[PDB]
Amino acid sequence: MATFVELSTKAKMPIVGLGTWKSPLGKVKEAVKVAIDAGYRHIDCAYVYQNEHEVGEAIQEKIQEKAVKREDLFIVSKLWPTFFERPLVRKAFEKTLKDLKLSYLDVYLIHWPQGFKSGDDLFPKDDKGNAIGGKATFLDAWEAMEELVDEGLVKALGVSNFSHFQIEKLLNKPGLKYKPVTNQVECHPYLTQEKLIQYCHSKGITVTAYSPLGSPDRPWAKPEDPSLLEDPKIKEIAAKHKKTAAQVLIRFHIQRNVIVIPKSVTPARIVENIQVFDFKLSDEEMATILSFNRNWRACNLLQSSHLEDYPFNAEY
Ligand SMILES: NC(=O)c1ccc[n+]([C@@H]2O[C@H](COP(=O)([O-])OP(=O)(O)OC[C@H]3O[C@@H](n4cnc5c(N)ncnc54)[C@H](OP(=O)(O)O)[C@@H]3O)[C@@H](O)[C@H]2O)c1
Ligand SMILES: O=C1NC(=O)[C@@]2(CCOc3ccc(F)cc32)N1
Repeated sequence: MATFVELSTKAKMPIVGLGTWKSPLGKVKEAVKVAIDAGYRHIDCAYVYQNEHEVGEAIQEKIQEKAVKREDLFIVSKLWPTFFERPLVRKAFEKTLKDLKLSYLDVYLIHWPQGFKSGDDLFPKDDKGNAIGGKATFLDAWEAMEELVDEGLVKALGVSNFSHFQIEKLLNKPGLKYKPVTNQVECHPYLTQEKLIQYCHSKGITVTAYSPLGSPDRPWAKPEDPSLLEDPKIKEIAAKHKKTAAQVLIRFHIQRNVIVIPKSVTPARIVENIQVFDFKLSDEEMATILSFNRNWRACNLLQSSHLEDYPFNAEY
C-alpha cells in the first residue's frame, strides 16, 4: 500500500514503516497486527528495544491467518554496539531472528557506529556515567554481518546514525563485500539533513528518517524542547489539506524519497499515519517546511560523545 524506494539491490523498501522503539510489551503485538491490517508492510525493530518477540508473534499470526505473505513484508532490525565482536554479531543476530520468528531479515543495520564494551550491560558505563568503548569496531562488525548475507539470512545490510565520514570509511574498507542500502538517521523539519541526504543519495544509499514526529515520548523530553506536532506553521499546512500535523510530517519525507518510520501503539494513529498517499504538499509547502531546520536532535546520545566514532561531531 505504501509506495517503495528502490534499494541498490533492486529490492523494494516500503516508504512508510512502523517504528517499535518504546512500544511496550503487551501493546506492541497488537500495534503490529493493526498496522499489518492497515497495509503497513515495513516494520522497524531492534534488539535493544527488547520487544522483538512480541513483534514476531504478530507477524507469525498474521501470516498464518493469510492476512499477509512473508515476501510482502519488509522487516528491519539492528545490531547493538555491545555486540561488534565476531561471535557476538552472530549470537545477537540469531537472538533477533529467533525472537522475530523469521527465517531471514530484509535489512540488518549497524545501530550506532561507536562500539560499546561487550558484556551483560546494554549501556556500559564507568563510575562517572561515561560510556565505555569496546574492542571491536563497526568495520569488524560489518565483516561478520556480510557473512549473514552470503548465507541468505539477511537480504541487505545498512547503517544507522552514520555521518558521511563513517559511510566513507565503510565504502573504502578493503575487501568490502556488501554496501549499505540505507542510513537510518533522525530526520524531520527541525533537522532536515540536507547535506547527509545529498551525500547518501549520491552514493546510491537510501535514507530512513527516524523520530519523524519529534519523538514526543522520548524519556528526556523537556517542556521547552521544540515540538513538531504542536508547531502552528505545520498545523496550518495540515489544515489546508484537511490532514493532521503527523500526516504532513510523514508526507514530508515521502516527497524527498526518504523512507519514514513513525511509531505508534495507538490503533487510530497507526491507521492515521499511513493515510499519506492521498495528498501532496505543494512545492511552496515543501520549501516552507524545509526552511524550519533548526539543527535540533531529539536523539543525541551525548553520553557517548567521547568515543572515537561518535557520529554527531561531524558537520554531516
Ligand atoms: N536508529 C536509531 O537510533 C533510532 C532512534 C530513534 C528511533 N528509531 C526508530 O524510529 C521510530 C520512530 O521514532 P520515535 O519512536 O523516536 O518517535 P516518533 O515516531 O517521532 O514519535 C512517536 C510518538 O508519537 C506519537 N504519535 C504517533 N502517531 C501520532 C499521531 N498521528 N498523532 C499524534 N501523536 C502520534 C506516539 O504516541 P503513541 O505511540 O502513544 O500513539 C509516540 O509517543 C522508532 O520507534 C524506532 O523504530 C531509530
Ligand atoms: O530507537 C532508538 N535507538 C536508539 O539507540 C535509541 C536512541 C537513544 O536512546 C535510546 C535509549 C534506549 C533505547 F532502547 C533506544 C534508544 N532509540
